[PDB]
Amino acid sequence: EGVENRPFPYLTVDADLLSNLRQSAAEGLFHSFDLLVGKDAREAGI
Amino acid sequence: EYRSTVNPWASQLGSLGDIMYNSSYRQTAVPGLYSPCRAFFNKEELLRNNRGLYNMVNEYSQRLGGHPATSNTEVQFVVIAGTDVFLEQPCSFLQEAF
Amino acid sequence: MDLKVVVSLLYTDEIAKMQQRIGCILPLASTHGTQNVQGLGLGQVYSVPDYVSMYNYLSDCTLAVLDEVSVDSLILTKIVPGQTYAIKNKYQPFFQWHGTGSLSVMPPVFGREHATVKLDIVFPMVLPTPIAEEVLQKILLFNVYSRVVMQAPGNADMLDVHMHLGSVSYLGHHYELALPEVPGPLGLALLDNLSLYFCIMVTLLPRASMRLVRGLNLFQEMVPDEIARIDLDDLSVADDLSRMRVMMTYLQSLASLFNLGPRLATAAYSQETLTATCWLR
Amino acid sequence: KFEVLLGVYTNAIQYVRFLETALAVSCVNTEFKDLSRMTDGKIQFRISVPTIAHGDGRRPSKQRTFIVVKNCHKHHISTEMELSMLDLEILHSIPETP
Amino acid sequence: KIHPGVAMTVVRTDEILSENILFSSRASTSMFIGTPNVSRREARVDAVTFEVHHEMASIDTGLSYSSTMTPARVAAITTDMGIHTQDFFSVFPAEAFGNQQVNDYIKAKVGAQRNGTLLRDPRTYLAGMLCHGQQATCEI
Amino acid sequence: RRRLQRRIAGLLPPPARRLNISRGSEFTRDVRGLVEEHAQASSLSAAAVWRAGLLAPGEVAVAWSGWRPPVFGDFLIHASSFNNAEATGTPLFQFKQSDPFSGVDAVFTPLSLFILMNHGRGLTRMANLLYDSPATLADLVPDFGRLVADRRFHNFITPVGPLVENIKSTYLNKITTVVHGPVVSKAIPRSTVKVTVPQEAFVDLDAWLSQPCPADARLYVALTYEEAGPRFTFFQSSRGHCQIMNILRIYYSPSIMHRYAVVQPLHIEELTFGAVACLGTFSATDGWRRSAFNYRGSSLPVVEIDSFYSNVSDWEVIL
Repeated sequence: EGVENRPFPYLTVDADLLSNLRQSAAEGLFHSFDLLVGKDAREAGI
Repeated sequence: EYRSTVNPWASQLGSLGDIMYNSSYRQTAVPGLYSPCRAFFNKEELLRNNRGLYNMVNEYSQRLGGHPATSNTEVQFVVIAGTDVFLEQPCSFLQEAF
Repeated sequence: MDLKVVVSLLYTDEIAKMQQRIGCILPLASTHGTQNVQGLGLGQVYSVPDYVSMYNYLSDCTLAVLDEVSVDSLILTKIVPGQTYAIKNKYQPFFQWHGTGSLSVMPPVFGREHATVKLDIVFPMVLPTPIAEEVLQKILLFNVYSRVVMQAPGNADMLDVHMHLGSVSYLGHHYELALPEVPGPLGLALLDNLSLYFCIMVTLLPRASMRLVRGLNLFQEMVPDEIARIDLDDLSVADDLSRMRVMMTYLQSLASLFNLGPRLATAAYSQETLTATCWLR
Repeated sequence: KFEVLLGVYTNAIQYVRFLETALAVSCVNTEFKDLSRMTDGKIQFRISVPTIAHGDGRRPSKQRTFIVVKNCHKHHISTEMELSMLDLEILHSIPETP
Repeated sequence: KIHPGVAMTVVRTDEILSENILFSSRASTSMFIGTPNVSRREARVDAVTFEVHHEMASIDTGLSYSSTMTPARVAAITTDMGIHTQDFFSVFPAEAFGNQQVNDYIKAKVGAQRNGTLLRDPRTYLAGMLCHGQQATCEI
Repeated sequence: RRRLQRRIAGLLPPPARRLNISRGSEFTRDVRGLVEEHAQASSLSAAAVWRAGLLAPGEVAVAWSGWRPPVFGDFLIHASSFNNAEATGTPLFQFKQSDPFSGVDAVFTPLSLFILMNHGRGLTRMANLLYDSPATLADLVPDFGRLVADRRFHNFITPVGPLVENIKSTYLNKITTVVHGPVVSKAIPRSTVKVTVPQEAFVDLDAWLSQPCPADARLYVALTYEEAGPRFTFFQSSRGHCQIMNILRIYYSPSIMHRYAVVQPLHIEELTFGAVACLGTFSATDGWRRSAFNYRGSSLPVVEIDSFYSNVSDWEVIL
């Protein structure tokens, strides 16, 4: 909802930013996010 | 759960409290006074925070989210300037008086 | 550009009286570099005074907002229609200016001693345009309602014409006007012929309002009453022509004077420092 | 009998830098010389979530991946200083007098 | 001082001037400090007026909250937690009773129209628009 | 006598009004000095300030050309009265409030001023979409229906020129309007602002008549009192004010009959039928190019006056 999904080279940081994420996206801390479960969790077509 | 209200003269939708205190606050009102009951009686404020928890925590600190009083005056007025007026307020966050 | 005007002539009280009026404007005789004492405004025209000659002199010659006062010189800057200026309301009839209001330079009706510096530098009253037309109505109708009670005291009550004509209320500010109670008959005062110009305008008007609808529709004949419409129809043609010419001149000149003349236009007033960013318009 | 003056003092306005104070620990800075050109900034996180394999019969969440972006803010500040024209007509001249 | 048939329940509000503690973790946001720009914005014949500009653009580089702000100590309380009930004759000055002589009797028996100088927030009013501190407006 | 020669040596040279060129492809130093205009903003360092010529007295020159700088108006307004998603070049209308020391102003977009005209009885979709509550606009004016009835609404609204800069403030918004002068934007990259007036309110008067081609076609506003409420029509005309009042009486002659027919002027203050004022001059060749104003889901057609010179005047009554 305001997010693009391109096959970017994603820099691999080491932060613990998984903690309280699936509950934080449900309440709406993030203004715009895309949840990709299953086949959508892919480095998309160029 | 053993009763519906402790008074029906203000808790009802069209009661006496919703006669005299449930008024939609506007910045250009002709009295301009500050009523501390308007945080408890506004239907537009009791349903203002029905959005999710983190999106209430976000709008709690980011702005003067609802009904502040003017400090350093003689009588309490509701603010219109808001430039140097920084204050936080839990009474609109949780809707309970002490 | 060069905009300063250095008029050469003060002792300590006259200097200190000039310092209280160091920001307000005054009219200049000529748009030249070095001028003399007489060249400053309203000393040769307001010393019996009338509003029409002061208005003609004020719209005729150029104006200048003064800057500094020396022991012998008065360094003052003329105002041109090009660029913008900063003026201050340091006038003794105090009217609160607001932002983006047309300021009018009207000659002093509130007395000579209110706005003068007797060294005689007579400054003009710079007050906003709705207050200008309101005070002009409330001095003009006061002169009319004083002449009719010097003529016939049973017509108008003096206590009736001082409740309305002694109070101006623009934007909540209530102002009281210093009005002459004894103007004296046969003129000899301020506003004495402008109140007499209006009466010649009003008298020849129903003789001329019928003259155009006879000469030249149905909508224009319903809003007046019938009696003023069908009034005479028979007058001497040369006398009617003379009355028409005098009526037209005293219509056009009076209307150009009811336009307030030299009209400044402020943008940002600041009552913390009493300055208004104005320009000529 | 004279009027001595025993000194004419003034305060030295010490410079304050943002990178000299310790508020700059909480944010990493960058001199971006053309910021007014920028109309929208964006930073994009991709959080590939792991999952526990369960032996009890439950609806199993597959390989999830959150794509949350964060849009930049824009803060434009401006004060207003004044300078007399008499302090500029001398600045744009050349003097031959002490 | 006899009881009426009703029982009023007052509500006040109290300003508590606190002294807060702002924590903010290291390298939370990532600001983009632009360059300062001066712009002439008022050129009158007496004094030209410059308006310098500056633009920054912060962006948070974390996902959860990375700052917190608790009060530490009460510096003072500013409102007298007392009894100043606001009057509805200032809040609703258009409402009135039938008779005028009962109106100016009720407004004389209660403390009606005690002050009318300020009907809006004082800060908004320009320059030159009660000996105690800010009075907490009670509300029955 | 040589010091005075050195003084006049800086005061002699006028701006180059003409320049005999040989080729345009060479782009010489002289034609570059002819075309170059000094900027009103630069980076805050001594080199860029000295090269922009900001410290020069009266005008900008690195160290009279027809270019006068604009004078800006700064208005602290209620943030609920103004919508921040309006266009940059839109004319605003300050209401002279009745309270003596109010520090908050009351400005009005022609969309914001429209829902004063409606409530009490296209644009109305957009004017009701921008302002979800007209009751917070109806109490900015203390007595709107009273002031309209005795025909004193025109001398209480003064136009304050088009908007240029609007900082999005939360409680007490501050807006910047060019109250006189060249309507040019204030921004770090300087760009052009176009005066946006809504199309169903803007009525052209050169085409309503339908060989002398003048240079400047002035823009007029017209607060006129009708039976359905007052109206705000924006007139574009190439002729002077003495011509615009006569042609406005000619244009509104049926509406005077309508207002005399549907109500009767039983009082003396109902005689005035509106008043007009000049909002400023723009070029007649490229003016009033139509565009759109796209809000969230609806778009009203808008007319966009480019290269506007705001110069407002007092109201001239139409009768």
